[PDB]
Amino acid sequence: MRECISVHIGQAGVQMGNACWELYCLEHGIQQDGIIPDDSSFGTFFSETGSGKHVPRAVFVDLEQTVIGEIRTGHYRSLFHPEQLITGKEDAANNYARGHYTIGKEIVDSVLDRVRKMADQCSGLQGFLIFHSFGGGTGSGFTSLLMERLSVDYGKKSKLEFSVYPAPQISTAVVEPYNSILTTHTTLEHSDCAFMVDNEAIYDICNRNLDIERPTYTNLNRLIGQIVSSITASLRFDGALNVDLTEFQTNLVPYPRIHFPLVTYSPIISAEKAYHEQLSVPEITNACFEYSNQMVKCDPRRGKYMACCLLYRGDVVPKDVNAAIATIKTRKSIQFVDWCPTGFKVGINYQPPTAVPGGDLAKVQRAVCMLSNTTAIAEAWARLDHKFDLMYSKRAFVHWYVGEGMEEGEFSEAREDMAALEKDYEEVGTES
Amino acid sequence: MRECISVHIGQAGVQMGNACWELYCLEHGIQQDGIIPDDSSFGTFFSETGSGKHVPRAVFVDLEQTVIGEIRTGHYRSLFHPEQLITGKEDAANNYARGHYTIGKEIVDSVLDRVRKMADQCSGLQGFLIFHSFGGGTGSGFTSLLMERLSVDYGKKSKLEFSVYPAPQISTAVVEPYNSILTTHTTLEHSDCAFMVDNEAIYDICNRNLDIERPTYTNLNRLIGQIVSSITASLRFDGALNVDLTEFQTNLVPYPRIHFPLVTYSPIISAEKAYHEQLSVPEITNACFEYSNQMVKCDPRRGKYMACCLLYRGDVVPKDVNAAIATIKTRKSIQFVDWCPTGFKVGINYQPPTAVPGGDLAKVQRAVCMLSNTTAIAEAWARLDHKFDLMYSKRAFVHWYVGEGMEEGEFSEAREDMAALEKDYEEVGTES
Amino acid sequence: MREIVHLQAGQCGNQIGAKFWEVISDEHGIDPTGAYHGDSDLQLERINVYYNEATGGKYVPRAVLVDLEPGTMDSVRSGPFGQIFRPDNFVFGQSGAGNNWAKGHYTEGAELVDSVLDVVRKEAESCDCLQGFQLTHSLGGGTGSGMGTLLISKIREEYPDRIMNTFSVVPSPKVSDTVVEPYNATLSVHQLVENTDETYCIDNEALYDICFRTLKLTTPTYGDLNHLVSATMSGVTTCLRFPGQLNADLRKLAVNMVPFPRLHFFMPGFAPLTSRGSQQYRALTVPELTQQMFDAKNMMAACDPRHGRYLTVAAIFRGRMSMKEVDEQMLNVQNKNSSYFVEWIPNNVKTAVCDIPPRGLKMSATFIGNSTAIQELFKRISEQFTAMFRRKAFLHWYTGEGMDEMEFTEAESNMNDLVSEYQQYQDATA
Amino acid sequence: MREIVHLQAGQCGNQIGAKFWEVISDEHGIDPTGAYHGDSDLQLERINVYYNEATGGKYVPRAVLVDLEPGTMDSVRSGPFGQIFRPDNFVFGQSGAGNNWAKGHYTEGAELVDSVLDVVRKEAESCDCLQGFQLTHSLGGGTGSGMGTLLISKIREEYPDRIMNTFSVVPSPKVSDTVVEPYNATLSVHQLVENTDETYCIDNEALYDICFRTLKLTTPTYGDLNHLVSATMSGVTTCLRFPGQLNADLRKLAVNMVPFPRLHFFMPGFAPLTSRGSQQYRALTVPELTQQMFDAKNMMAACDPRHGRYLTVAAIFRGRMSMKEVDEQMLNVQNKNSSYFVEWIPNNVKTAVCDIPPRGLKMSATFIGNSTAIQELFKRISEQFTAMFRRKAFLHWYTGEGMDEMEFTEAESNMNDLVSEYQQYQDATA
Ligand SMILES: Nc1nc2c(ncn2[C@@H]2O[C@H](COP(=O)(O)OP(=O)(O)OP(=O)(O)O)[C@@H](O)[C@H]2O)c(=O)[nH]1
Ligand SMILES: Nc1nc2c(ncn2[C@@H]2O[C@H](COP(=O)(O)OP(=O)(O)OP(=O)(O)O)[C@@H](O)[C@H]2O)c(=O)[nH]1
Ligand SMILES: Nc1nc2c(ncn2[C@@H]2O[C@H](COP(=O)(O)OP(=O)(O)O)[C@@H](O)[C@H]2O)c(=O)[nH]1
Ligand SMILES: Nc1nc2c(ncn2[C@@H]2O[C@H](COP(=O)(O)OP(=O)(O)O)[C@@H](O)[C@H]2O)c(=O)[nH]1
Ligand SMILES: [Mg+2]
Ligand SMILES: [Mg+2]
Repeated sequence: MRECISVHIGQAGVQMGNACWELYCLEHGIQQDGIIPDDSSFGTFFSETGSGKHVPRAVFVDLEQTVIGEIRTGHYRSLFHPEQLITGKEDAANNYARGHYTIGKEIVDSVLDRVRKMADQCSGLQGFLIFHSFGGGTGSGFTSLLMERLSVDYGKKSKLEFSVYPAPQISTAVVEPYNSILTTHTTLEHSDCAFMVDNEAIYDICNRNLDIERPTYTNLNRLIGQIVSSITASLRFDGALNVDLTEFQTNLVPYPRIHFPLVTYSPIISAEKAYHEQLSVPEITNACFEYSNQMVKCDPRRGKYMACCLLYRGDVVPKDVNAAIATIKTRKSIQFVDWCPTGFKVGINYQPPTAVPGGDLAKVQRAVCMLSNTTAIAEAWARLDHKFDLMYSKRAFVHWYVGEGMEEGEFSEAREDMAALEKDYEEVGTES
Repeated sequence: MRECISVHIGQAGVQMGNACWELYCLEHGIQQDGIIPDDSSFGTFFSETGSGKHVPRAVFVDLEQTVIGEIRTGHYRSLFHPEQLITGKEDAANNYARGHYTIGKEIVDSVLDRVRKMADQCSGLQGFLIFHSFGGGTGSGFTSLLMERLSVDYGKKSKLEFSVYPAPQISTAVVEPYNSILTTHTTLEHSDCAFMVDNEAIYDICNRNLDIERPTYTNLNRLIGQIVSSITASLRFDGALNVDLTEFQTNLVPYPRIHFPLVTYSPIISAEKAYHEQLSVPEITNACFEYSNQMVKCDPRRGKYMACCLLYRGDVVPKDVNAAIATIKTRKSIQFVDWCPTGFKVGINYQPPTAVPGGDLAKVQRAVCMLSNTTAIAEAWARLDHKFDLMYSKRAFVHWYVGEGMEEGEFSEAREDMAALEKDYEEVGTES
Repeated sequence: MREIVHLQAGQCGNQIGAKFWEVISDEHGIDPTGAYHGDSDLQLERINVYYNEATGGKYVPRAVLVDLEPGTMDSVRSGPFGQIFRPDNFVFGQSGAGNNWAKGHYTEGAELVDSVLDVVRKEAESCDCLQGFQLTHSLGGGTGSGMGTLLISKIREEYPDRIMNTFSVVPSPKVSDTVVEPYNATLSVHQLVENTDETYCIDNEALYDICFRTLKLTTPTYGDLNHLVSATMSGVTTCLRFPGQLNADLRKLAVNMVPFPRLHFFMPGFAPLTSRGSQQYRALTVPELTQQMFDAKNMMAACDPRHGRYLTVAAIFRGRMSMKEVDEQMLNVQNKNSSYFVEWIPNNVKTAVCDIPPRGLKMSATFIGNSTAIQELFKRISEQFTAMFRRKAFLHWYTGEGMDEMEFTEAESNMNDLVSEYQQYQDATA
Repeated sequence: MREIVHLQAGQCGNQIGAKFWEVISDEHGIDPTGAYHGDSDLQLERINVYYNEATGGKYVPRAVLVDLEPGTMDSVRSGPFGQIFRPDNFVFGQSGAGNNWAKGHYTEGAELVDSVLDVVRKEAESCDCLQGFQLTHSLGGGTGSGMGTLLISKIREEYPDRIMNTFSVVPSPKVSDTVVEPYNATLSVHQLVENTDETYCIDNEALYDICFRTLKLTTPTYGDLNHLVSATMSGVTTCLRFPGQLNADLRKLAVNMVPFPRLHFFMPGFAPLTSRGSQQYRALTVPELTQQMFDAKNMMAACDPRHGRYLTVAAIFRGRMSMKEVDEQMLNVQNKNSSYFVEWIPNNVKTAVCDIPPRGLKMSATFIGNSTAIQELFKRISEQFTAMFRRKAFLHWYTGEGMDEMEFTEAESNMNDLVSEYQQYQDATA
């Protein structure tokens, strides 16, 4: 009855999608194909056919064809609908203009068609889950192009997006500040709630708690895969206090332009050291509010919380959650904003987290994913804006963007909008 | 009790006939000869003899003897009556005049005799199915010569014809515009309903949905063969809502001179990609009204529909058809003409479509063939008329036509008639 | 049915003709003795197009070999596939033409043409359905230019409705094999523009470039060139002899390739053509065959199509192919080179696909082009003719056989009209 | 898709090119005869980037070999992997350039460039999606400097939107292989700054130090140096041919490596590079590969990065690695050497990680650097040019072929502008 349309754009989203759909297949008993050997649970993400083939309700799009071609040759080759896997001719070359103006104009009309064919096949539409990179290229340009198309064809339907936010120090491309701001400008009015994750932060977690000194991108994607499963667990599985995708909007978004919650997953613990831990509800819940465990390298205590969603799993007693949150409320270090006395949204689900074979996480009994909207993120946007100002003062790389359909005026408009956003964060952080 | 006399004229019609009679033989269990090894179904197309030989009720005629000679040497050599296969001495040389005035005058009296011998052997006459090419030669001249003879000897009996309409860009002959208009002038008053197909459009379908990059003429003919089977399925097989050949006339022809429906066949899907599709009634029905799936390269949305015949097959529930058509009626993009509130004719048949061994189509459970009369086709006639004007302004090839029995006056009369037809299309496209 | 009667003329025609029948017999499985030893049965179904049957399986070409001297025919019958011909068809005189059109046409062949027609009519009357006559000759000599044009006039007067096609070797611009080429060519053209439906113009100079550039042939004999000419001669008559997806009769080409009566001069081509060392570097697919067919460096005529526009074009493919590739590739050429195609003709390509390719090749394709750029050939001849005629260069040899200076002026005037006509229809509407 | 067309030029380019295809064929499993005999199937998935397929499994390089003399090409086809090339692509003249830019560009190659483009266009039109053109040449000679720059101008005028990348061997400061290097180099640079997107500058002197210091090679032949150049040429085009965690298209590098249009001159590098006796003393891990990549003694260009600042840097890793190590090590270099990096660019490193390393190496990494220190190379050339040009040292050889003294002044002025521009952007904000 419930459904979610997953669009995976770019290399980061596509590669993250493989981790996600490797986990959804595991949790639902699927066999790496559409076959379930000899139920209303899997219906949320998988469409069914008379032959017994369960087809993912996802669209893989990339102007580059290398990463999606790997899927067509990998273990999940027979899973996805061949037309869902859409590949372009040439990549965006880490340029926002190419993804949005030049190349995206030759693929958007094709991907939106498959979204149309998927939307009308659903008994009831619930929202969108968009996976993309904030660094640039297809994840910045094409996502903005596709997001605006959805906001017109599907309007008020929920549109959630998961983004790999640029790290403070680590960086893999030279023009990320240009692309990051440009996509932010064109997605504030078309996105309901965007969840942020940073490569640098998860590297620290994978080395600070998981005892692994050689994290790859595969390890990070699996950690991200668990978060999305926790978010969508309510639709997939029964629970004591269910939370829907449309609930995240009004719970975490106080104002339309401030919709960037952080992300956290508490029991990120190695198998060996899990034998010396109780892993009770109070300790995992307290772990969420520690800076050392956040998935985005932004210290929460630099600002005030304004919305927190605790999504529990497994053997969790609501009495423990009630007490656990109350003691957190008592602490003076964890400072919420004055205008939000009602700051916590609680979701409890009975299905425990499933460990992907060959993974690193332990066989945890109970897990909690925290989605916190904090004013501290304004500092990260300030850092990102500062990088843009330096490069743009010299017009460091503008000739590339201007030469592929874009105009100089967009740089001024894009940055001015971000300045307003930073100012908006200041207003919300003060009372009376 | 029911019957159909099939006349296959020219190379296109004859070659299309092989695909058609290879499929009728399959659907009725025949063994590539008249033999059925150890029923009122096959009687529509096949006559029976005491020996157990089922003889096709078709006439193969061609002034050229190469293509029909191939039939006399092929696998179906023993199927057709030897006198049904009529071959001339010399071809029409892609000239309308030769097919109609010079050579056709030495073969029409022979083919019409076999039509006479077939008509009087039928318990009840239902109509004619004429297969020919619009490009020129025998398909333009001889068809007009034969059509007028039938309109006199058989009068009010139905006369349906299937034509390979010239493509917008692709073209295999230089004088198609001359021949196309000349046959159109002499067939408007003698034809009840002509179904159009284009080589270019089916090439796109065979490469856009069927995953085949090397379509031959054999592939196209098999696609055309399915359409005719869907049209004639009601006579051959039982169904929930049967449609007769005489019903197409009043349902699709609002005015006597506008009788050129388009053609569509929805589940043109490869075997591999059929495993990821539900292929339910709503999706196949919606596929018919998409420009990407039309068998004639004329965009329906450039004009207004005025008559649609949906011929379903296989496991189809009439409730699904009722809902499926209703939602289509709701869409504002699919614009029917004002004067036709009653725009749909529905035919449901229980017999599913049979896949020819060695073919490309999947083993589809249910299929729908849509016959749509749309004002958009007027643009195609306008393009065709434009080509005629350019060549005729210089008298590009008139000396060939004038030298073989034709006269200059026919070019003026023929084009003036088409101008009226284009004007007639404009009148029907406006209300009040 | 649809029989073709082959008519030789002169040294050039007989030399090409002998190679032509070597090629035709090869694809029909006929041994030099006349017996059939082919594998496929399709090559025997339509064998009546070129051959007449005799007792014991002997198949006799429907060919007439004629020349004013005995030498070239004597070479033909002595060479391979020389005994296949019927002896009665060797209609020859004793005193040859000295490369003057007047002698072969008015004086020497005039007393021999009557005998030639006695064999042409006998061959023609033996056909179930006569399609046309096939003449191989050269415009630069006396016998082929003179006697050949005399036969064309006689047959066209006796068979008005049958299609007459000629394969003429045209004088080259770069260098000559005969001092009186302009006189022979201009007079011969005066008869072709009126009494033939399609003439395939070819010049030896162009074939040398093909051998030098593409085939990379370092010792090109005249037998090598005749093979190229034979290939295109066979290609234009495959739909009559073998089945195919989309057939194209000789008349089917004429209607699509001849808009106006007098613009019926074609420049042929063939593909694939590759050297022995470069064969392992080719895909040998439809996309590349069509790529070189329209190349100006692969046509057997000197005139460059780039200097004018194509009125019409024909591509007779052979071998099993994807009709989608043919239609798309032909359209692709049309779109890219729209400047090279006459605009008042919406479609400028006629496609024919035969199922059976030539021996040794999976795929093959013959190119035929009616281009306004062919006026360069005719105008070049006119300049050479007027320079000689301006001061009576050699007329005493022609006027001594019975010709008159009035005839020379008429021939020149008609040639100029043809060149002008080609230029008129090279401009767009209005 | 994303095909690359390789274009040789001169003796240096052909010599390097021959080694380049030996390396490329090795990692794609292509035998010298053109057949494929590799183990992994990933090396055949994207083989269309450099090769065209032929019947029987023959794969033909999409390479054009051109020089004004036949000798170097004759050596290429005779040497190993010489028969793999298509013979038609050997477009060569007879009279060579005498190491003067004027002859190769204006006089000798001007009449041969038209033929070269006839092969470039044919190769280009056969691509499903053309990405760019790859040119290998030398700036110190006539053919590579003159004829190569002529082709760059022609292609950039004919393919404006395709990426043009050049691998140019630059004159060394220490010693010369040609007296007229300053004239050839300055004129060639005047064309590169305007008609190419990324030029990889390399000098033979720097490669000698690499062989002497790191490889400890005591008998370095020119084949040894070409291997180093081939390695970096292959590295910059691995994401197009093999999968990886973080891909980097050629254009993906240009955007990240070219802030301003004219500052697109790079100095490459490679790692690991160790001698045979010192291999058992290395850990061969990411931390040490990045340690020598940024070393000034491991770059194939003479200019020391310590004398200027890096505008941008790219590190294309190959082999399975920990992305954490790459990100941390790149950041570590950024932090320690913050004085060496332009401040108004917040991040100066672009990282690409390909999964499949080169044959015989578990790990590999290619270094690309756009440094303001490269102005030392250009300014040194300018000093040599002005000294010769100040008293008409050799202009009669260049002006005798059609050049003018005005062109020399224009070339010098443009070079000075480029050197000044590099200095402008070496200073901090405000
Ligand atoms: N977590 C995670 N992040 C990735 C992964 N792959 C790439 N990224 C991030 O993606 C960012 C850059 O965007 P890309 O996805 O690489 O580029 P793109 O979306 O393919 O767009 P193009 O430039 O046109 O190729 C980098 O900064 C990486 O941090 C991955 O597998 N996992
Ligand atoms: N759909 C389809 N069209 C065909 C086929 N064969 C020929 N045609 C069409 O027929 C058109 C030309 O008319 P033809 O049928 O080839 O000629 P004809 O009817 O045999 O008359 P003649 O010229 O005397 O041979 C071409 O433009 C083709 O588009 C076929 O097998 N399938
Ligand atoms: N391909 C070919 N061309 C020939 C041959 N013999 C003569 N020619 C050409 O014919 C022309 C000479 O005319 P020719 O036929 O010998 O004079 P004729 O005997 O009076 O017809 C020249 O252009 C020659 O190139 C031959 O054996 N093969
Ligand atoms: N690696 C290598 N470099 C060469 C070779 N031949 C010439 N060079 C370099 O090319 C430059 C000389 O230019 P050159 O190519 O000979 O002049 P050109 O023939 O006009 O292009 C010098 O810098 C040489 O170091 C060679 O065989 N191998
Ligand atoms: Mg990418
Ligand atoms: Mg025919």
